[PDB]
Amino acid sequence: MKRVLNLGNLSRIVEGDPNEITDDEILVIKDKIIEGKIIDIQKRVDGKLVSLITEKYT
Amino acid sequence: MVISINQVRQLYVAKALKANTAALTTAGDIVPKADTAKTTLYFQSMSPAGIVASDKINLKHVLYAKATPSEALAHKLVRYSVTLDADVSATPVAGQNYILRLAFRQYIGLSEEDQYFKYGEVIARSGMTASDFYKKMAISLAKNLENKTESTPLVNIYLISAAAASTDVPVTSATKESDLTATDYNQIIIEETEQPWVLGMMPQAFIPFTPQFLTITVDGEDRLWGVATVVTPTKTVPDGHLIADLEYFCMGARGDIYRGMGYPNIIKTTYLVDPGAVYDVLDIHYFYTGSNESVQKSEKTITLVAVDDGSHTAMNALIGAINTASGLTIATL
Repeated sequence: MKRVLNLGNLSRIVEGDPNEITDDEILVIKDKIIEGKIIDIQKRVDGKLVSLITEKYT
Repeated sequence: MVISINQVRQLYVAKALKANTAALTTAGDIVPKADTAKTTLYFQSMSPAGIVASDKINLKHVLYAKATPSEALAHKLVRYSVTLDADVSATPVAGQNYILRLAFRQYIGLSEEDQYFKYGEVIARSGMTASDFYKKMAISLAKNLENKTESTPLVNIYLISAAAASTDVPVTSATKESDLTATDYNQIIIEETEQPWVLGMMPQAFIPFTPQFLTITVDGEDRLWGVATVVTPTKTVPDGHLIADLEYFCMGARGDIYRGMGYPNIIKTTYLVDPGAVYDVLDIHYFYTGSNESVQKSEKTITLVAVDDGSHTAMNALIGAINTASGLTIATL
């Protein structure tokens, strides 16, 4: 057990508009219908804002 | 209800129209009197204490004469419509304090520097549909507004089911969620109130309000969660109290101006306006000029009030008789 990233790279975990998320920062999309849950973690790669969570099916 | 006068204003009530002065029996009977020519106009008004008569109008010196339809004096209660802002979100976001701020102007004072604020609070939960939010928001408003120990009644809260869309359902501090059972509550309505009124003491007045919203944190930014719309009202004040306070004031130009001040040592004045009815108003303006050096005018206003049956029947009868006896052409209602 140890920390996952230096706090410098964790201070750039933000909550905002997908259109203003550049690199050197990760995006979190909070859920509305559910209070504490999250919807997706996102990271831009080539202008597109892709997810870091692998899709899981039945 | 003190008003401004162009050197004077007098009031006479027309509870019934007569043909001659030999028929003035009841304490509201009136009749217009004028010469066989058209040189002077005056009214024989039956008072509760005998016949009287207005000042004499020189028809060469009549400035303006016009009636009102009794609906130009009704005050429509300012109605609002609160709603969730679809742009932000068409539903509440769990974990956010959906506060509402009712800003009141013309609180106890009479200026607008005299302000007063009343709040509502709804902390949203997961799965809180919109109807439940409006319900809980309306109730929080009622509770915070009408605490049994709150002197002035400020606003009336309402709710509208999307099924009806017209029949607003009330929400009092005695109301309970159990009483509000529907699930398609579309919006929250807020409306003015007829403040208390006392003849000669407490004039007809209202407290203006505007629903102001507080910020919530939607996806990343602080944004207002609602919409304060000014919808067309559906309720009026029937003008009865304005005329009563008008008579109260305009009968001091014709009598006791103290109206109760030195209490045991007063004169008792009777009033013929029924506050609770609705009146249509006739108003005449004119002046008096003197001779060689006394050319200065003294403008005057003689005011009449009749009862509006909805068709302006009585006031039309007045205007007919006045025009027949004076040659004027006061336009009917």
